[PDB]
Amino acid sequence: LTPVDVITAIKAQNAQVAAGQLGGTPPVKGQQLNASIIAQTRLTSTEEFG
Amino acid sequence: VLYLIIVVGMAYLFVRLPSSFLPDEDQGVFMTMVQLPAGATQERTQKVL
Amino acid sequence: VMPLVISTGAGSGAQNAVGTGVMGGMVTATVLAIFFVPVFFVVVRRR
Repeated sequence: LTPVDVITAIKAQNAQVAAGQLGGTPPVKGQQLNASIIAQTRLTSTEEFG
Repeated sequence: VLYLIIVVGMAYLFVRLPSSFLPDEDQGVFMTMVQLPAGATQERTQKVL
Repeated sequence: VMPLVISTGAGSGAQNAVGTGVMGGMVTATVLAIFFVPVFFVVVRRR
């Protein structure tokens, strides 16, 4: 392994992703849900980084 | 001495008289708001409006 | 301020408040001070 690989991995699997909404605009007639979506959250504990 | 009580009634009045800052005037244009339960859709609020 | 005290048009509240607050003070300030200030003057001069 190389330090560049470590940096690439830590960049890749510790990130923030914007997904969107379920039932966004413009909608189709006959819709009744306007929830949001959560995709990925930054790591918090040291074990997760481990 | 009678004039004396003319003073004290003033205090009695000061309790009766409430306090505000600025009256509400007739501007001729007003507003109305509509708020719906969470998770609703645009069609429902459009129909209500 | 007689027209002010009786108004229903635009900006009526402010003129109503000002007119009433002034006239109510003045009606008693003109009808009672004449019969009161001589007594006050003689009392304050005696002591």
